[PDB]
Amino acid sequence: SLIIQVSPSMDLLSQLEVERLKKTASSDLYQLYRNCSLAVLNSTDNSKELLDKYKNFDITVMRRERGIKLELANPPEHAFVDGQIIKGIQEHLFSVLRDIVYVNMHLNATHITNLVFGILRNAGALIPGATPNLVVCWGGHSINEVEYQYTREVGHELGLRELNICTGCGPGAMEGPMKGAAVGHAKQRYSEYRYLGLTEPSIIAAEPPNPIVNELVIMPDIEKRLEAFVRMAHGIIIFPGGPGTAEELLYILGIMMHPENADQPMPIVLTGPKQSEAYFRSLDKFITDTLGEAARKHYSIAIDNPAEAARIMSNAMPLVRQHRKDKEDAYSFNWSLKIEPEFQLPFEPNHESMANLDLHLNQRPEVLAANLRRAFSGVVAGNVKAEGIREIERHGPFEMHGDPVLMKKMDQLLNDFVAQNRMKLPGSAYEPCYKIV
Amino acid sequence: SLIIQVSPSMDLLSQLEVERLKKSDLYQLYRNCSLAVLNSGNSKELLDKYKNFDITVMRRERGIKLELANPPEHAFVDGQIIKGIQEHLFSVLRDIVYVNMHLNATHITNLVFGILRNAGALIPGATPNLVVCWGGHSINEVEYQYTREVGHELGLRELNICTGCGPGAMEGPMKGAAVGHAKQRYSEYRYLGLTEPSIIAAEPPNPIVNELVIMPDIEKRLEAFVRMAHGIIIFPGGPGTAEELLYILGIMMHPENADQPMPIVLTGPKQSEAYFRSLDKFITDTLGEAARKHYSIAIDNPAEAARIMSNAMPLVRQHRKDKEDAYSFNWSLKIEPEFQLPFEPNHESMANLDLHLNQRPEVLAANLRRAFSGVVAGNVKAEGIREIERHGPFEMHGDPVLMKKMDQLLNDFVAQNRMKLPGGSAYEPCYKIV
Amino acid sequence: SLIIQVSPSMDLLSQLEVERLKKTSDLYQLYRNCSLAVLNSTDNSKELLDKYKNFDITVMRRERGIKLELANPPEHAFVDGQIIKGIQEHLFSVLRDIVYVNMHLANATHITNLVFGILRNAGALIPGATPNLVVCWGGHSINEVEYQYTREVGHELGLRELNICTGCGPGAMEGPMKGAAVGHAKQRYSEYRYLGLTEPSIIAAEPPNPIVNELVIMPDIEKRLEAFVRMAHGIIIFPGGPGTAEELLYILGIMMHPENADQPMPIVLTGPKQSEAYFRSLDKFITDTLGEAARKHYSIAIDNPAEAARIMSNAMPLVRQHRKDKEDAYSFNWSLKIEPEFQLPFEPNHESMANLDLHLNQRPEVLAANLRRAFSGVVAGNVKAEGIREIERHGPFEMHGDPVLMKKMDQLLNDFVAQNRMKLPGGSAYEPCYKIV
Amino acid sequence: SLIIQVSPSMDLLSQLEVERLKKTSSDLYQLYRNCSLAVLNSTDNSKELLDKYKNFDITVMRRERGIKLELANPPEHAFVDGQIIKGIQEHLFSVLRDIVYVNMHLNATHITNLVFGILRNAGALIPGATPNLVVCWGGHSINEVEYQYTREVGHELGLRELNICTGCGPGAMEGPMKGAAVGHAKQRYSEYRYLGLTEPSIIAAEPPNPIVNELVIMPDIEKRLEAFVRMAHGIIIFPGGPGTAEELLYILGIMMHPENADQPMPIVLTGPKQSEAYFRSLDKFITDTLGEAARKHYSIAIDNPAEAARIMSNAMPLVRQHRKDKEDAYSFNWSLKIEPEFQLPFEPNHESMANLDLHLNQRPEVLAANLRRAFSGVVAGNVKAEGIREIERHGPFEMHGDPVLMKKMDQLLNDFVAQNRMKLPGGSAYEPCYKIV
Repeated sequence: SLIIQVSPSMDLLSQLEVERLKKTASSDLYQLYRNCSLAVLNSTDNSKELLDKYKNFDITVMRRERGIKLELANPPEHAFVDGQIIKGIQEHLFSVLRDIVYVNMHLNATHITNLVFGILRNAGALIPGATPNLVVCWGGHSINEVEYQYTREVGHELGLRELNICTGCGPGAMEGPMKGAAVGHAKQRYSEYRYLGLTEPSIIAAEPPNPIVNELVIMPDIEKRLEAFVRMAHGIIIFPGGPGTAEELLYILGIMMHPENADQPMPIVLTGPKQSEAYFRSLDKFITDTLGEAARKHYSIAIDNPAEAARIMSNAMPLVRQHRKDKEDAYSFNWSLKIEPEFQLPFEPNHESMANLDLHLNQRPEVLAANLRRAFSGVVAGNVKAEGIREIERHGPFEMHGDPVLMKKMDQLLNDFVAQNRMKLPGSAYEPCYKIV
Repeated sequence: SLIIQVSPSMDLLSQLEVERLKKSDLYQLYRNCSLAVLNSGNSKELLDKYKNFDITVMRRERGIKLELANPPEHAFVDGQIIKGIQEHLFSVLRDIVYVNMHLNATHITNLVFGILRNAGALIPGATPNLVVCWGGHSINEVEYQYTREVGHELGLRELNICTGCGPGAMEGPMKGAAVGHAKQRYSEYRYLGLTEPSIIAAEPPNPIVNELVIMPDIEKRLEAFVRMAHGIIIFPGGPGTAEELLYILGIMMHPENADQPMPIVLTGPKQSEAYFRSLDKFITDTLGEAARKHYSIAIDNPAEAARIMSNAMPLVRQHRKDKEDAYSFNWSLKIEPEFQLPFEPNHESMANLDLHLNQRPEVLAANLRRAFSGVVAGNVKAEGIREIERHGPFEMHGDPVLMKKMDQLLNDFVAQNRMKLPGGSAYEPCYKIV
Repeated sequence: SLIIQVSPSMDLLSQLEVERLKKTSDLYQLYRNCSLAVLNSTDNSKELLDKYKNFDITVMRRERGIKLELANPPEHAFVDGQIIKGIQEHLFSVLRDIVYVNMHLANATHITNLVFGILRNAGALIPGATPNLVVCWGGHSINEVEYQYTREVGHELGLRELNICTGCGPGAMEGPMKGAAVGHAKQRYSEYRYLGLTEPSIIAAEPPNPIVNELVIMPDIEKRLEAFVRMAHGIIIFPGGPGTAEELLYILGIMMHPENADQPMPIVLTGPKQSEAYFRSLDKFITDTLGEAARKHYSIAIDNPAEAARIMSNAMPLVRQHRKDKEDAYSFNWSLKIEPEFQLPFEPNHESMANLDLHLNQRPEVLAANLRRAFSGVVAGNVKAEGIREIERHGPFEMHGDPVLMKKMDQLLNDFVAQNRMKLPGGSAYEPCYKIV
Repeated sequence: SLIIQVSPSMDLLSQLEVERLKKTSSDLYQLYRNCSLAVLNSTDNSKELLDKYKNFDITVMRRERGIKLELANPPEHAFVDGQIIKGIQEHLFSVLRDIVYVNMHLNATHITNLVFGILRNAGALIPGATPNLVVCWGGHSINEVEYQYTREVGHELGLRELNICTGCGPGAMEGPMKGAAVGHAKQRYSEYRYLGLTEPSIIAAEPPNPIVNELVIMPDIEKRLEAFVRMAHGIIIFPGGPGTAEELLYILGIMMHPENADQPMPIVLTGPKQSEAYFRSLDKFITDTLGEAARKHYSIAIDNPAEAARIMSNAMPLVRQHRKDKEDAYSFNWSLKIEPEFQLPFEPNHESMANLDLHLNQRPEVLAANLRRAFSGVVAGNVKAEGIREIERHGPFEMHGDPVLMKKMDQLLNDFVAQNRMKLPGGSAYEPCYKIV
């Protein structure tokens, strides 16, 4: 077979740290690490049937004289420019290894936040000396040219303002802002730029990191990745997207409506091009019809104005600075943010647990947000997660019930995603993994 | 007034160096060059727009401070001058000072060398990786997207970019390369922009240019290009790009340059095939079939253009050592004084151009170069535009076979919108072919 | 109190890592004492502490990480009212290492991996660095001729682009580094590393000079010993007292093990002309007790600084290739065999010093291991607070064994007393913490 | 010949810049060769140092990465284990850089502007840097106690983040930089600057130590002197011979200009305890010749290295405010008034020494400027090759004047002789190059 060697950015490892990543009987670790490493070599589509395409891929970790070398059997050939692996992709492979190893060397509420902290610290993601300048960007993996161009323009304007970018991984509004920021930073001579990509193992093949990401972090699960986003964020920019972006929006809004979070200054701007006005009218209406009028104080909307969204982020930075100091908190990690256990407790989407969601309009707005967060994660899981497609493939779409006022508003929004092509990367038509009862 | 202080890269200057820049001809050139870099975003009626602008060089405790009176407001993001634009201001000041503190063939080349070395543009220990990118300032979106794609592909191969200044193909590649370099983790990227005082207002440097150099004239800029180049990529363009093409092919056809390995790739999107078929034909119709060994054409393949440059870099390395030459400056390349002698285009000197097909191909190249620079001057240079206001178009004559071909090519530039950036009135020719 | 604030290399810390270091806490007292030792960079007792009873240190987790509030710090840590920047760095190194050890008390394999873990966490193990680390060993209490000699050897190491790993304190612990500061400056070696390894029970007796740019605090004497020999690419030993003899018997015992026969690392004993009779007596000590087979592991180089350094320098490619052959790291010698008689933590007290097997019918490695322990007791009785307390209320440590081994040891200990190697010379004469039966 | 190649910090050069230092332009090569030889020779203080290395030559080669130098039979003490000390390598390119600049750029304003231009080309004038440069003057030939003192002051300057500008050579020219290497390392001052200024006629007598990281070759003595005082933010003067007296008389003659009365730069004369009588005598010589008015411009500090360094350090904010007040550079003191008598190059032969006006009925600034030239001639007659050649065939330089002055100068020179300051002790005994009438 074809064998490539990869040389190292990264620490020495012990035999203890590394023996767990041998192909072995009655452990799942190697295949987790292999799949994550495979995904990184594949920056095509959004299904996890790419594991069927590269079934003869394998990876070996070697402890040698200058640290770790990796040997790749049959890697995807589009990792390669002129027979050599793009240096960014090389670095992602070591980020994979670093984070898988950390987490497995380190197997309630304080415990979870502390683990999220530890992972991020081990990754080098929390820079002690840094002034607040980190903007989390959220938006669709499946987006048209006009929306993509708009994300690039916003990225550009953040770049000019010496701001850094944290996103998820994948195509669309996950790579657009970094590409624009590449230009904006170079205009502004900002050499210390950071493009942070946060992923987890069940999502990573579906949405592989761009090699422009210069700090990849693999979180253990979706909820810990979401906690990482909101604890590192200094501002939040939200683009148009499908159910993944909705999940992320409802996560932060459930958090922000807590009374303890009322002096948390973190700006959220929903932003899009002129043609996303109808998307944003519909989305704003959904939020206020479900979570109440109270939610609207936590965000603002900017249509057709990249510089404004980025100006808002930029202007808010001294606010974030002052507030961290008032709380005796760190700049780089928001300890003082109150996240309730209903946002922290891992949700494994199957038919049973999708049914058992209390999606009724007589809850606390926070707990309802926590529930719809879970709802939208199940939609994601049924679409893109290899385990989650299997449960649809044997037992049909996930069954979902509640207040019919909410249920019909949810179904309209979900169908909007289908109609605007937000569910899937386009190339046959989408069939729901969901069923609203 | 609106008064901005800019602090500094920039060396200390003496009183002797500074005194000459006090607000006769030297202040104006310096002011106008500095106005140009503040106005990033193709005529020189941009002087009228900011008539109340002034600049003061102050010698202070840590070096040079600059005071701007009424600078253009699009240099500013949120009340602060873009840092790249600040660096351009000091690059302007560096180069005006150097040229004025110093000022045949060996004299001219050593001046060109000295300017570049003073600018820090000649990095002694660097391996060959510099691609010169030529192309139109006035190009469509498909052509523009193509330039940024090639730039991307050059970034991924760890190659650097030298270009002229301005919009269009002058900014595209750099912007693609920003992404490509970032993916490739290439932190030591170099985006060289070369300009001269007579064109800088019409074609201002993008703030993404991180090495701006100002040459004293067009001919010394063209020499700077070809002595620094390790390869050349040429996109579709107008008369300025044609000038540069004919400059290089003229040079490359000299027998003493037969061992010069420098690759030249003419490249463009699918839709540019007719452009290149027509341009390639013009080239072999004028210079001969002997011209074709000095370039190739790569249509609709950005990776191929960049692979050709990348593959050539060890060959450039070996050739420079074979000649006992520098990596960063090609001293060994032969430039005859017909390519070096500064051409001042006016009504008189345009009509006195010798443009006949009964000529040595290198002399015809050097003469066609002057013709196309003439067109450029009448379109973009303030003194050129003023001369067409006063006297009408530059007249050109010669072999009527050559005259028909030139006219067709010029007419192609007009019809493909290559003469003039959109949004004014229609282009009217600054040339008339007799 | 005189509050001096020390501003923040040093990572963000959680509250959980930090809370045990409040004044109530045996951990705080340890942290305080290490921090004060570091602030007190001209005697070798730990009634050093009793000069500074009103000293305390508060850790504050703030916006850019840890700040330190010092209450009444030693005033020779200051130059014109500002704390020396090297001492500031040492304060954070202390914090880092005490935190790391305390967060990791969860068995030969456990010892080595902890030592690996501490060093890697400290930044002491550089991936990608080729072998250039010389461990320098010698007495803390030496004369000017001996001192200038270590400084000359230091200069010769520096010219050859070699780095220095040593213990902390005065005398031969600072000499080499001061010499190498000149040597490295001539050679333009800006990436110089001067490593100082210590542990909490000895740090107050032998405080790190500010010139040490990589201070590491190991949890005990034995783990410092392992760190020395796992990191060393060469070893230079100057004349010294019981501490230097302990270290010498540590390494000779390791290197005589038959599994360690291929290990290429040089050991050079070296001193000025006047130290010939010191080495004549110590070479005789070693060969009478351990064997003629001990002698093949070290050489002796009197009065040639450039030759000691040259032996180190010429050994580097040999050490380089050997590590490659073993698929071993350059920076950490995993393959070296350290048997558990060199790892087992020895708490010197009256009972344990009595139980030592010093009989000349042993395996020569195990005799080396017991002589190691014997010499650590002498050190502990002299300069360590808890060993001083044992000596105060029970009298001197009592050792027995083969009567002409014991007469050779009594002679060698008496040489140390005569040469003022036991203790930096105070008003009263040295009284032995040891009696040989 | 043994050919050693030196690879290229330093620019590309043209054929035109290089052609002139081909061996045949004929004068220029021999000057360039001698400067490069001196640099490789970092033993004694004659200029029969060129007679030992008659087969040495140097060839400049324009190559692919800039300049390569081919050394034919270089001195072996430029080498450590068969490789040239990188400090010395950098020194060869400094020589080349400066020889080229001066000879490509061939009254009062033009001399200052060339001094400036040389310094700026060398990289010696740093934009953005605040005042921290201490000029150190002192003997080339000094005992161990005076040497150790200079190292201690150097250390104390180092601890205060001050940089050092000095002459080249042994003695008080190397002492401070070696102490500072340690003091800068304690304070983590990695951006340390050790400037050594020299000129072609003195370089072989007094070669740079490889510890000097910024070597500048000036075209003559007077231009070196101007470079010192224009860059200085403070001045320390140790005991020394005629060359240090020369520099003392330079600075004191400058500082007694009424236009210089506001210049805040401190001058501290400093020495070990045993040099008290030396300073007693020199203080008397200065106040007798120049007046009580000379004494307000310096102080004497005996046996306190820290106080000498403290005076320098505390004066920096005063120097800073003053350069702001005169709208002058931090790095280069344009505003300092230097009269042409201090600028005008003196060439010591027998006629110019005899034509010196040396009469105690003078303007103190005129008398200082003349005594400057007198001492320069003693230095030239001692160490300069063309100076020694004048006395080898016409006998000692003759000086005459006010017989009170002439006996004071006689006594001071005889003190230099008695204290071994004229010549490094261990050749033949010193025979005076001067006769006082």
